[PDB]
Amino acid sequence: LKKLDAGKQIKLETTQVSGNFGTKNSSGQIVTEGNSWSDYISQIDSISASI
Amino acid sequence: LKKLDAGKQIKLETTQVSGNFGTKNSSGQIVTEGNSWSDYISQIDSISASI
Amino acid sequence: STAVQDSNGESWNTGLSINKGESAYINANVRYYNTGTAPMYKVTPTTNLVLDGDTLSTIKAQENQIGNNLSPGDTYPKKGLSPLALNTMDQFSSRLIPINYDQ
Amino acid sequence: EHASTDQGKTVSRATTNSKNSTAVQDSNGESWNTGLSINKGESAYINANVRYYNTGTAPMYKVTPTTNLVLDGDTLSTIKAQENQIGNNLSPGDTYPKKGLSPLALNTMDQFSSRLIPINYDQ
Amino acid sequence: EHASTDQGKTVSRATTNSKN
Repeated sequence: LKKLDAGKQIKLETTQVSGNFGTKNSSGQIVTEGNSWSDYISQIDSISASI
Repeated sequence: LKKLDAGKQIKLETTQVSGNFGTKNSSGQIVTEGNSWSDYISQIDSISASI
Repeated sequence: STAVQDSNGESWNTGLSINKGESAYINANVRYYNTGTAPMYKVTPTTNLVLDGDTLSTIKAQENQIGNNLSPGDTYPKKGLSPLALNTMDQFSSRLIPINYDQ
Repeated sequence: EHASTDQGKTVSRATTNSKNSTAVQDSNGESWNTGLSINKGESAYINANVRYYNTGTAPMYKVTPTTNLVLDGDTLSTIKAQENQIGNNLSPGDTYPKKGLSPLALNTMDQFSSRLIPINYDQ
Repeated sequence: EHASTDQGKTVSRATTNSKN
């Protein structure tokens, strides 16, 4: 608290993010449950180059 | 609290809303479970224009 | 015999109270790395904090320290960021690691 | 326990006028107080350093023991390893903390790993 | 129960002047 009040600044970093995506079942409904993007982050980062 | 008592006004702004819709199963029973409008909000706002 | 007595008094008091069972709290700044051949999903380690020859406590990363993805040859806090904090002890991330006065 | 230390500094100035006779009195005062407070049911906490081993013929997954802490002839408590003391794997002839590491700590008592084992003043 | 033990040490000085 003393360091905060002295003038030092405090920063926030986005360590990670998690969330689902939307697919289709037999019907026309869009389902987003148990479809975590975290399942594909590593593979996509491994086999692709960023621009 | 001092700012509140001085005369400043505090506002409430809606950020988002979540809720289900109703479909029909094999029977005539209306089912509203795991049917979140959040699955369609992004697509509907993306492909349509508001009036 | 009459008498009038006026009096003024100032007092300054300081007080330090301390419990000697939960005499301090600790948190750690740690970082996960991988050296195998395959990626690991939803990484969670069980770790031991030990002081001299006494294991201070065993902590399992409950929900705020779970590494979603670990690719081979890469850390979970990918290089450039800062290490992660490890303070909470109980399951629902509401407690802090206590140490007594001797420790 | 609870140890409290208190320091106090007092300064007083008084004036008496009687009938005549005047008087002025100044006063300085210093106070040091120590205080030790203690309970009698939760008079102390304990934490154990233990280690699991296996001597059978098959590996054991998700090991969790229910153990009794007994002092002289009175079972102090019964503790089941809830979440921070569960051995994921136990191969035959091998301890859970692999030889080289340190024993594991058994302190928490309730189900959601938020409590300490209490002992009263007599124990 | 709840047992508390307190120890206290006080030192005071005072100067009075009347009229001498």
